[PDB]
Amino acid sequence: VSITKCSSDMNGYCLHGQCIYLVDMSQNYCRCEVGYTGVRCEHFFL
Repeated sequence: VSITKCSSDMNGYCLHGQCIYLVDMSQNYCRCEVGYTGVRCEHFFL
């Protein structure tokens, strides 16, 4: 369990989800809303 939140000008990928940051894999980790139809929270299938 090692992750962090995001800052400003950093929300341009995940629209429906929380922004996070992987420390073991220094990269942008955005958790989408459980219920979307893509691994990028953008189009709601339901």
